Amino acid sequence: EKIIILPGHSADLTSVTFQIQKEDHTLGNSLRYVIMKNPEVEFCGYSIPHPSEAKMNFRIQTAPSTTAVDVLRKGLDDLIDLCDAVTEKFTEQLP
Amino acid sequence: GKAVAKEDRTTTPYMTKYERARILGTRALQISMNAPVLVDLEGETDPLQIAMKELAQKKIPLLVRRYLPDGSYEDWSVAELI
Amino acid sequence: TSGDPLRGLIQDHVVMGVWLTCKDTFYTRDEYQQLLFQALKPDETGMYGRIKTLPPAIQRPGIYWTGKQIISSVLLNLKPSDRPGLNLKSKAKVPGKYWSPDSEEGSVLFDDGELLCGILDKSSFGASAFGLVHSVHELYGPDIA
Amino acid sequence: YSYSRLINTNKKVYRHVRNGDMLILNRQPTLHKPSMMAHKARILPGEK
Amino acid sequence: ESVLLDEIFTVTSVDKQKYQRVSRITAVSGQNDMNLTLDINSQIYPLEKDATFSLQITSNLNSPDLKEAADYIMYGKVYRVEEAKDEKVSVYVSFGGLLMAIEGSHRKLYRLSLDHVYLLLRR
Repeated sequence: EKIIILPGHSADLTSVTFQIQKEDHTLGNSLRYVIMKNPEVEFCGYSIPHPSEAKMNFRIQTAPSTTAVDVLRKGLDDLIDLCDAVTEKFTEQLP
Repeated sequence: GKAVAKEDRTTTPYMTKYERARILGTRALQISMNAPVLVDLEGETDPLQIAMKELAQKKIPLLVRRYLPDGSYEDWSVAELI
Repeated sequence: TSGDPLRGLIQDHVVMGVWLTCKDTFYTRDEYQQLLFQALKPDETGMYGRIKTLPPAIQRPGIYWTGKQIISSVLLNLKPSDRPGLNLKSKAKVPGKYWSPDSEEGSVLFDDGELLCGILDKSSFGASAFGLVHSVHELYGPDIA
Repeated sequence: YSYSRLINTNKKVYRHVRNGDMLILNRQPTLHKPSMMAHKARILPGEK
Repeated sequence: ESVLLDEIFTVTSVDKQKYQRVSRITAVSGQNDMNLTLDINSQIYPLEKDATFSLQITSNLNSPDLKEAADYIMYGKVYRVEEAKDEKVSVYVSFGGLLMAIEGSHRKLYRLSLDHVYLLLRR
């Protein structure tokens, strides 16, 4: 189970708490820094319940305009786009 | 000995700090041993906290006896205590 | 033995609490959100749905929160559903003259559950009476303390 | 025998401890009552 | 319009003690019957001595006054108001640590309350 909805989710699916499995800040901090770049996010903060396990409780609260799943979707996509831009540029640098 | 009449009861009308503890203890015990619950569950699984939900509404049987050192004793329904 | 509380925070917590609480602090939206969530972690505790924050103390030329706003925020997050916010004034451990001659910090003062002035220290939170946490214990029930 | 209260008993499952369990903590020597208290259980993975 | 201050002020002193960040300043002005001492972010909104001011404290920050005016905006609750020695009042507004103390003659300063502030500073 990669990413799961925790039972603290809002009825409106506006405040859901993604629990990413087998992961740490390596993806977390990048994810949040990307997400905070979304105007439709009212809240974005990650933590770790305990390092011994590899679980990262994630948090998304947003305006009632759009729910959290689409938010996380687009945030991931934008991050991937960042990866591609970085890769393209660097690769172009050397021959 | 004697049972103190309900009319004249000098024991504190307050649920003592110890009385809540023992009461919830046995109510958990009953409920865990397949006793009828007088409060709707909310998906609750721990047989014990269920008794918390029961006390929070004071919908609970099992009156208590307060023994005076003389030899008398009061019989306080849980609904009657504060 | 006496009413003095003994459980509470220790060297590292009192230290960085002193540092952060000092009015010279500032936070962008990123830091404020990350820190507030980091302290809350409600899921591991449960019982809570969504996180509420406060407006930034300053807005222009840029939004910035202060640590004192942060303490107020967390204090708000645990405010019992219907229990009036906390109002209190009590001396800090660090004497006021350390910050400045006639320094205003001196003693923590804050009403309705919002940190107004003064910096927290061992006397505010920790094995100390009539700090912040002791009044918490008295008012919002022990479990919230 | 003819002592039928056993019809009302249940099967008792001995179960492990979990995240809601109350287990006593203590320390020797235990002078005053806050030297022995009750704690909630949370099971951590990894460490021993 | 729920404006509670409009007086123009001029800086009298700045410090800048133990803090690289926000510095207290006293900019008492008017006809010396309006004495102002607060803290200001001397890194993002720097100020110097004898700097002219445009200070206003509204109740709700809902106006184009926001966009046009108020080059520097704070927020906080006023926790203390007193009248001492005279029919002259002194107000202590916290802005989450960042304090402010103003002394006015019970007027130009009479509408004040014990609510938040939304301080507005334009040079």
